[PDB]
Amino acid sequence: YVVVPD
Amino acid sequence: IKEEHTIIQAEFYLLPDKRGEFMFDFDGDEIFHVDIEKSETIWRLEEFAKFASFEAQGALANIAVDKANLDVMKERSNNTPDANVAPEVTVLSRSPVNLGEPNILICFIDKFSPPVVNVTWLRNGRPVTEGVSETVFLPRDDHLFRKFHYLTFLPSTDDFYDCEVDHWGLEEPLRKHWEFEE
Amino acid sequence: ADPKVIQTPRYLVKGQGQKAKMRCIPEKGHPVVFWYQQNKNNEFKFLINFQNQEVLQQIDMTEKRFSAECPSNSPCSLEIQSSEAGDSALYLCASSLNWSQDTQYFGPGTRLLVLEDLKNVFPPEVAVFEPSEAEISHTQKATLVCLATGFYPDHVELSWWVNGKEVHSGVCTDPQPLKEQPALNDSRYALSSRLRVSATFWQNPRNHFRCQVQFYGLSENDEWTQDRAKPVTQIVSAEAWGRAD
Amino acid sequence: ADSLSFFSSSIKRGGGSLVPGSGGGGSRPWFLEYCKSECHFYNGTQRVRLLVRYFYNLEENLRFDSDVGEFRAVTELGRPDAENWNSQPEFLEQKRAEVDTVCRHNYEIFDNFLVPRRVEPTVTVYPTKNLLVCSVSDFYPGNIEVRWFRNGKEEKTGIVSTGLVRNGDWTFQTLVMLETVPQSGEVYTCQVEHPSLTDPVTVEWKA
Amino acid sequence: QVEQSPSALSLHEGTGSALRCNFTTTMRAVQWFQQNSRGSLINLFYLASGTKENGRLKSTFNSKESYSTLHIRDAQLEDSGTYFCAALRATGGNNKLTFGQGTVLSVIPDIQNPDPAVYQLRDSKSSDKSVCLFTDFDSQTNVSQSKDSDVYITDKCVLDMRSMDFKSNSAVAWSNKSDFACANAFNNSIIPEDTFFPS
Ligand SMILES: *[C@@H]1O[C@H](CO[C@@H]2O[C@@H](C)[C@@H](O)[C@@H](O)[C@@H]2O)[C@@H](O)[C@H](O)[C@H]1NC(C)=O
Ligand SMILES: *[C@@H]1O[C@H](CO[C@@H]2O[C@@H](C)[C@@H](O)[C@@H](O)[C@@H]2O)[C@@H](O)[C@H](O)[C@H]1NC(C)=O
Ligand SMILES: *[C@@H]1O[C@H](CO)[C@@H](O)[C@H](O)[C@H]1NC(C)=O
Ligand SMILES: *[C@@H]1O[C@H](CO)[C@@H](O)[C@H](O)[C@H]1NC(C)=O
Repeated sequence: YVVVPD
Repeated sequence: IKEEHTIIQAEFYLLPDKRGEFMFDFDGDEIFHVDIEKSETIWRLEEFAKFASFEAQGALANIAVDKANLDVMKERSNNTPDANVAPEVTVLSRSPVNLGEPNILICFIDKFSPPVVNVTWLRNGRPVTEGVSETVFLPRDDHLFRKFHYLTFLPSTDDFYDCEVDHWGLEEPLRKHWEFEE
Repeated sequence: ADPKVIQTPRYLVKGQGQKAKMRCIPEKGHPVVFWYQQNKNNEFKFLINFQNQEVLQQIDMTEKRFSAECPSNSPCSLEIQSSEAGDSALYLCASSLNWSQDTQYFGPGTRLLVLEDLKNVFPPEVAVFEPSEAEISHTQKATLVCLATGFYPDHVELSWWVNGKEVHSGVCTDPQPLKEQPALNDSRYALSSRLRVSATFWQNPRNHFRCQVQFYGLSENDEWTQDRAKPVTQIVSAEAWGRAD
Repeated sequence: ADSLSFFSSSIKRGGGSLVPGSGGGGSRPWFLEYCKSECHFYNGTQRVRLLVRYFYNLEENLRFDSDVGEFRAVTELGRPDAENWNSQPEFLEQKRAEVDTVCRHNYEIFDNFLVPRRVEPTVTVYPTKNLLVCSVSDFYPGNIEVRWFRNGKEEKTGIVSTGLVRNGDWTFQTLVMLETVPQSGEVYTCQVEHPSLTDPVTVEWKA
Repeated sequence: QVEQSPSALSLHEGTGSALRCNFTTTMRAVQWFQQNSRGSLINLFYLASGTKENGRLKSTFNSKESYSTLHIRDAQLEDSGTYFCAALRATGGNNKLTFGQGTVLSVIPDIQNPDPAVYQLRDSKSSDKSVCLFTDFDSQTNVSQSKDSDVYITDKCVLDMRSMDFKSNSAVAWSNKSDFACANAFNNSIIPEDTFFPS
């Protein structure tokens, strides 16, 4: 996965 | 007056290399590509960063979906493997060659697929890993790819150069020669 | 033909530090699942999305504080590892037929409330109030009133049952409970509801009316170390029979 | 500065396979899922066409043409994706809108720096071995005209050119060469016209 | 968050109004929801462009001008709820819906023949306990909350006897105190002067 912002 | 332009978002995922690519193209030149591993936008010219931005994590999501779509295509087709497209390789200078005047040798790899190559610059028969740059796999109008490899050099009559390209469509890695002629 | 997303439990109460697990069944055939967090200010915070069994995107809070799964043999699940009072929100699950190209269909959500401790959780007391002779002779209609009081939190479902079948016509329930004492932050709640029938229908002693309040509270695994009865998930009902005069 | 919009990937569904080829060799097979989303600006954002093209290995199998409004199979390998995605009305509505939400959106951003980009050509003329070489290098955009003149009369035969050469770094170059046998006093002129030039650049060579 | 207005909307039964959402960037598409009292989001529209019509609802999306509207006509009681727009950022890498602030819509029930009255209801389990029912008043009447702390007053609430095509408002008041009577139960609010107070 990718840790996306906010 | 008329403004005629083509802007292309090109992306792929490749097995068994497990390698993806995401790039924008403008009239045949790269605007940027996303470093899939580091999730950052890599602008082809540094000055492009002042005028545009792209949320690179959007490309990472696309590659994940493309990765799963590729598994679907692999299940859908079961054709006998028998086709690689060997590349065209051209070596040429970026500018008119003047002795003692810094220039750039261009190794133009063209009309090939799959998008995987191994390129080595050779100055006087030995590899050169310094002052070399390289583009990602650029799209063509058709189904094939092209790629640029660059070598900064100082023109002289004592030196010769070779760009060696290795590709699965080649029975033997081909090297294209280059040496200064006035 | 409308896609339906299932979510259990409808309500959930937990103490700080406990795990809070919520489940979601996406629409059959939908490969993409989303989890949102809706607080009382109607603010929606995206938590995580799935492509089949694989997480694609999630925010930092979800990765560090949550455990999410969408296996093929089991419903999707979202679990807070150590619940905090700030985790109190409506947890929405949405599914879609495609990654970003179609409607996201949302489930009923899980109303999660995280309290400091579970010492002040109380079930409701239910009472049914029979119609008056004055309303019957004046309007030829009869109104029953149900009161659910003393419960905490406001995790209840009230329903009317006439002769064993749940009815919805002639029913209206308060959209939100009132506090029995607004000065207390953990104030127990009260909820009213009315069922209005014709006068002749109330004048049949064979007709049976029941007000049922489903309360959402502690589970059997929840540890309870007090003297009073354990305020578990339970149904508390009050009933009345038809009357004539 | 302003953020670019992009085409978001669509999910393909499996379950069906086609009768048998393609893709590498037996000793080294490979598999390529390749997609090009092309925004075609025939006159800026006045006339815009979206053409999405799907490739598997060496075979283009699926297209979305905004003039069609739906996905169309190019080969049988792409038909399941067309039938799946055309059965999703909201997808099709969203796809048709991308001439505006992606193509025209990104053009207005690129119109600030990519469209007006101009690099002036460098023009050099030198003989070889005969062969008169007119070197035109380091220019952008690609639209250029390089003409050889002999005594002011345009030479239309004996021209040997490399054509437009793309350097890959947003510069172009070309070599336009003239095969002439030069009489004494003959004036050879290479003329270059380019959008970066208000007036044609002229380089002369006398025999 | 998407800018949405109005934040609240009170609509008489059978009338129309419109909601609007302003976007600060290009959106791929916009969804419209109706979150009912149960808290479940009901899908109303999916718009990538143009205008769609769904029953008494109607919605438009303009991507270039970056706004979307929702029109309600012939308002019915079931239309009540909190309405939300939600859109995908075409420039956003995060694949997620961005929600508007929301519009709290209340549908004023149209009461044809008002019959304001306050009745006393005895508890089925005990004649000691009792409640007061202010019922059949028209929708203009507002029910004020309790100031006597030990008395409890619920807000007004409209039930629909569908088989008889009859709608009515009602509010409930009760107390543990002995001084409390139904005659002064709703004294804190302005009940109609012709309110039927039975014997
Ligand atoms: C082409 O259209 C022009 C309109 O101006 C355009 O405005 C937007 C769409 C920008 O993309 C900008 O590049 C364009 O110039 C007309 O002025 C022009 O006459 C038209 N030309 C033809 C050949 O149709
Ligand atoms: C949405 O925005 C609309 C656009 O009109 C704006 O008017 C003034 C205030 C300037 O900001 C101008 O640049 C805009 O075109 C408004 O008319 C409308 O009131 C706004 N509505 C909501 C719900 O945000
Ligand atoms: C593909 O071909 C191979 C060899 O012919 C065979 O073993 C395999 O079962 C085939 N796969 C499918 C899905 O038919
Ligand atoms: C590519 O070829 C060069 C030249 O033979 C060699 O030095 C290098 O190890 C090769 N790299 C890969 C990844 O094949």
